[PDB]
Formats: sequence, structure tokens, C-alpha cells
Amino acid sequence: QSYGFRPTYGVGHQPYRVVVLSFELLHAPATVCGPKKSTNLVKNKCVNF
Amino acid sequence: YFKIYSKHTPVNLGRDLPQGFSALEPLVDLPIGINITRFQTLLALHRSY
Ligand SMILES: *[C@@H]1O[C@H](CO)[C@@H](O)[C@H](O)[C@H]1NC(C)=O
Repeated sequence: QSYGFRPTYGVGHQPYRVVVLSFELLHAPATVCGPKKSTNLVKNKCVNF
Repeated sequence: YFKIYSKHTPVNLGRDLPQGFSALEPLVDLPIGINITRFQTLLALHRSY
């Protein structure tokens, strides 16, 4: 059935876009992963590395 | 995963498996998962000699 978009119509019939994101733990290596940015480096100071 | 270790060795003169020593480095991995049970290599038969 044709949507019949109405630009002058109020809520409901106005174009609303919905997007989905499917996440699965398939038996694959790290492919889509976001790590943290590496901080600065220090020398000659006993720290946790 | 399967790693393709390879060491291009041009030192050879043409003899059948000469003596020496070498080592091979990893290139890439990829998971599939199957009872392989067999292997074969096809040939670029369009130029046969
Ligand atoms: C295991 O290997 C045999 C070898 O023929 C094959 O028939 C069978 O389907 C394999 N099983 C699985 C779960 O891959």
C-alpha cells in the first residue's frame, strides 16, 4: 500500500526513519571493536604499564 | 585459524632440496571450521606444457 506522504500533515504520518543495529557473537576474530585512546608515556618512573 | 608461514628463498641454484637452515614468518589467519579430510591444487591448465 502506498504510504501517501503528506508534508502538511501533523504528527504520525510525517516521515520518521528507524534504523536497526544487529550485534552477534559469531565465531569470528575481532572485527568491529572500538578500543580506548592510548595515554602518554613516561620513563624512569616506577608505574603500572 | 590457519597461518601461511612462507620464506622466499632465492639462494637455491636448482638442486633437489639442498642443505641449510631457514625460518618462516606468519602472514594472516582466517576461521572456517570443517572436517577438511582432503586437499587438492588446481592448475592453470590453459597454458599446458
Ligand atoms: C566429519 O568428517 C566426515 C568425513 O567424511 C564428514 O562426513 C562429516 O560430515 C564431518 N562432520 C562434521 C560435523 O563436519
